[PDB]
Amino acid sequence: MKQKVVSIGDINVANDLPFVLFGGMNVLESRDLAMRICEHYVTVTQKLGIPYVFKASFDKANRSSIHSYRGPGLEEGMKIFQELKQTFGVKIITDVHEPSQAQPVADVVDVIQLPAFLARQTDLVEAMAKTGAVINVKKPQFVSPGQMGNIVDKFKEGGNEKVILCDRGANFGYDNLVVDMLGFSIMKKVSGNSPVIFDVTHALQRAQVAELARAGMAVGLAGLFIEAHPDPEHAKCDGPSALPLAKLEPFLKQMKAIDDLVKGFEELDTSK
Amino acid sequence: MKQKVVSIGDINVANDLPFVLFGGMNVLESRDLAMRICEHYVTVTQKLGIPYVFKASFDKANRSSIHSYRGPGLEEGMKIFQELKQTFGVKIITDVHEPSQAQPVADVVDVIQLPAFLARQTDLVEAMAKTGAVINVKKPQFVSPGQMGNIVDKFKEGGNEKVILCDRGANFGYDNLVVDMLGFSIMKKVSGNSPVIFDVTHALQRAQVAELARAGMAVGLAGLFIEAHPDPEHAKCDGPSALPLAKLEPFLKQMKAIDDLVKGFEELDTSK
Amino acid sequence: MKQKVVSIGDINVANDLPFVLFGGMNVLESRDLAMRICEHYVTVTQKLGIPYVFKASFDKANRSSIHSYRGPGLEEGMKIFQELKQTFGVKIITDVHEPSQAQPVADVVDVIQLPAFLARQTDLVEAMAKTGAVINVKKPQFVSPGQMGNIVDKFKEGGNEKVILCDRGANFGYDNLVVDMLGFSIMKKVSGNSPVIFDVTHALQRAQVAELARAGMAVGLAGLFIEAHPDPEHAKCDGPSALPLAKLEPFLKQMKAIDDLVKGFEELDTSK
Amino acid sequence: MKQKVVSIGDINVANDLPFVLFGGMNVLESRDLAMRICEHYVTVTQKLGIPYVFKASFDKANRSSIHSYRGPGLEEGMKIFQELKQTFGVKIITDVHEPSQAQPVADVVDVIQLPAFLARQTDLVEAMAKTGAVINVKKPQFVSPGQMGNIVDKFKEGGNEKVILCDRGANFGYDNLVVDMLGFSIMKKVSGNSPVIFDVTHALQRAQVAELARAGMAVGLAGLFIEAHPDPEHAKCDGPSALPLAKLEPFLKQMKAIDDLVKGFEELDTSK
Repeated sequence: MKQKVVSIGDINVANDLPFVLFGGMNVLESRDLAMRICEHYVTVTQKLGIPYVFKASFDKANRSSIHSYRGPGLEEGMKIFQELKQTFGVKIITDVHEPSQAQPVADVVDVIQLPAFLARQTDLVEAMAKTGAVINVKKPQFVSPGQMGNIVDKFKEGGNEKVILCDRGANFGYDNLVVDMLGFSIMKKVSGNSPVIFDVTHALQRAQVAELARAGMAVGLAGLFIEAHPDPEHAKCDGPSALPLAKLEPFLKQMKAIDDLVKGFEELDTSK
Repeated sequence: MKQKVVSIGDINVANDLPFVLFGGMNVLESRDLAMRICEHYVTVTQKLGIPYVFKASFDKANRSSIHSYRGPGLEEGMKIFQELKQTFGVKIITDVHEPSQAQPVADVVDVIQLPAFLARQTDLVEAMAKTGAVINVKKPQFVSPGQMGNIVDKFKEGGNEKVILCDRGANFGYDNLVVDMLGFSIMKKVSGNSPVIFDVTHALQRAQVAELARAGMAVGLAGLFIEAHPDPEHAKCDGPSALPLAKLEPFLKQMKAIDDLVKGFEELDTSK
Repeated sequence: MKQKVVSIGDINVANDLPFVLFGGMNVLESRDLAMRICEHYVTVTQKLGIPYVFKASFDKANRSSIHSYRGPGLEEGMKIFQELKQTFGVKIITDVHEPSQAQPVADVVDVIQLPAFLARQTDLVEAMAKTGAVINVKKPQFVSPGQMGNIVDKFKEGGNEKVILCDRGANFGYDNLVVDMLGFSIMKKVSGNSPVIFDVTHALQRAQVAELARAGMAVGLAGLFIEAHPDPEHAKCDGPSALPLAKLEPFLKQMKAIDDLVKGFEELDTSK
Repeated sequence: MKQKVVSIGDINVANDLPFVLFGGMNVLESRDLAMRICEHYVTVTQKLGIPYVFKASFDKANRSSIHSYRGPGLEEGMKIFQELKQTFGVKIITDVHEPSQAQPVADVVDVIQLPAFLARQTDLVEAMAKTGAVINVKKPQFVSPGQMGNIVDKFKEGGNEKVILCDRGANFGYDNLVVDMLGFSIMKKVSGNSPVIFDVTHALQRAQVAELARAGMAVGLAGLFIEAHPDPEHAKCDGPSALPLAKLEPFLKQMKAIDDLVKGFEELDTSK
């Protein structure tokens, strides 16, 4: 059984291919920051030899208080990815929230993204189904790994057949998430074997980002989604749990050593 | 400690007042159906003596397949509640999904409603925060009962201080919901004691709608949300689990006998 | 469909009969305490009109530190229930832990009890299966409500067909319990409709013992298990959460008003 | 921070040392089977270079029906490990259930074992606390990873300071288990850094035994517990999910490649 490949330009994402990193930051605070962050990634990846798709959000739909930092905005956010593309030559992956934002961003960026909270939103999906651009469905925390068929189906119909599934853990009691390492295969299966990626930073609402990233990779994955910040501490807020830039490399060496050791194993059948 | 009252016209919703029923149907299939359903409710309530707010959806945002029954639509759906208002003289409660639908419906209906999937959507909330109409926040299944403060806060700010909290269970493992009967007080507390209601039919993804409705009511609640259909069987699909019209009355007698017996108990303190 | 009755002397426990209280204390600290506690129960029940089966533990198998208060012991504990029986004329319900303690206690007490931790212990069950005395199986927190068939089966075989099922909640994430109010019927069903009782104090690892007891009773139950202490505060430790003696009555009035209102309802079918 | 070592004869178990396999079978059906199984392990380990502690149960306390295969028995079971020791020269690890079985087995075998169901059993623990032999505490499914302090404490007191912690997943809703890969560090921590091992076969109530074993090992563990059977199919029953003997080797190559790649990584700090 072969894996479905979903190519993002020259990059080919797929469950049996070496993992692709969809690194980056959470929100686009300031280009001086984006630029620095994305600068460090590019360098680290390039050096270690890892495909990459810088990720960042230009909009914040579910923030605290109305009087909060919405975000650059779609019209000002998009202009930033512009500069980063030229200056660095990397792919941009961003999340849309309203059915109208679909097409605009589709041009500007390589891989768009569907938020879990909305995963189940026909109008927004169909609008993304149009564009035809690479789709990344974030697996909602309140949905089992085997329900990811209808989501991919609802995209096939929309004329879009380039989809990646992102897992970020599941609810474990109140205010808590646990990642089911068995959920990754159950997702490959029901999705025609589409690419499955692990959003480690977002599955961790710590000095834990590593042990948890190793377990994910050892399973064998198409990719890995993560976020980092120059100063996690002071800047700490809530939602995800960013990785410390200065640790990117020794952390990515961890993955490769795993993603390679495992990515080249003789198929095993514990089934019989 | 007194309870916050949120009046919907002549109706006053509140945790220590007799429960209000927000009955109705799931979607607005056809007026000949709406009319029949709402006809049976009105009669049954009126007879037994229960405040009531017919409920129905004119739009379906998260349905299966793009080629499915979207719904009447906002422009054709609203015209229906019109006729039902005059013909019956009951309150209308409906759910909006896009920040623009806010105001239109605000006029047409008494109590609007915020979907859980979007509960965390500032733009849509703020747009609902404007209208100033009575708000009903559906407690997401992936959020603990004590997180319902920020939601009510984000509404106060929007200039809207008329809010009801609706509980519909919490994730219990994969593809399953359990209702925490302790969640109701933890919600009254963090919400300035705003009204809390139980969506029994939606907390049941059966011959169970009753035993589960009794436990909810015995706790003591501001209200109760439910849905019924003339023929649950054949029409069965998915999402909620409608009540059989023909059983409304013997089921509502159950509640009153509970909601009254409990609603008039001498405050008890097991605390000390 | 009629309910299986399990009579404890002159007392008949059963799902459609008025609820039986299996009140009491946690451990047998001192007779001066047992006597006081059991004195207050007897009086309160007798007065309100409720069957009763004083409960207490003479042994503590899973306590903290080896250097802790084991408990009176089986040989000294049993002597206490002796005095209480004569002085008060009430039934005694206690838990055994080792296959040998079975018979001794069987004489001394009316209703024995099987701990959840051991629920799955053939030797201990079979030893209890012998005695022939009334059995009370505590539903383990890590076992679904529909697995309670094998336990009752494994008792039928042992020649014992007098069994009650006690529910005390289920694991909800780490260090937490939620009570599934739907679990009670699923238990009646698979157990030939044997009596089902709710251990409210033990399902609460508060000023919550009441709201949670009302929901349980409103479902409709054969009985109710609870524990109380003169001074919950200072004495507070861990395991259960005792009720304040001084609140027994106003709390039991709550139940009767529920257990009676519900226990005499016209059978309802939300099924069709 | 160094790890606590717990040596079983010439074998040293510890979180930063290469993983130790505690392979074997579930129950001791027949020596012709034990011998075959243990024969295949010994050979495979010896060849690949892995410490090993054959495991098997001589007693079945929580089986179905009283009329089931109890097991060889303590007096006949122990005689078997005898023969296997001489014939193969491997360590024996077995589980005891009654406070009296403690010492007898302590002689006969290298590493004893405490069942989760009883994890919280002072008398049985203290009896095991005596013997002084290597202890293996099975982490109950209904207990969080940070509660494993009291268990190790209750053993220190008993005069026994040679303990290993075994994780086999946690309850995820009804009748289901999920393994929290973050639970392993939280266990090292509260246990003075005692050895932590993963019972993969028992955390799986499949063709999944592998992907799940890789994630566990990639975290970094002191050991790994597993069970295999010549013919998993036909023999299938319930409790665990045995590995197919014929797949031991290609499955253990998987682990070593992981346990070695990870066991020799430059300590990383994602903390800051």
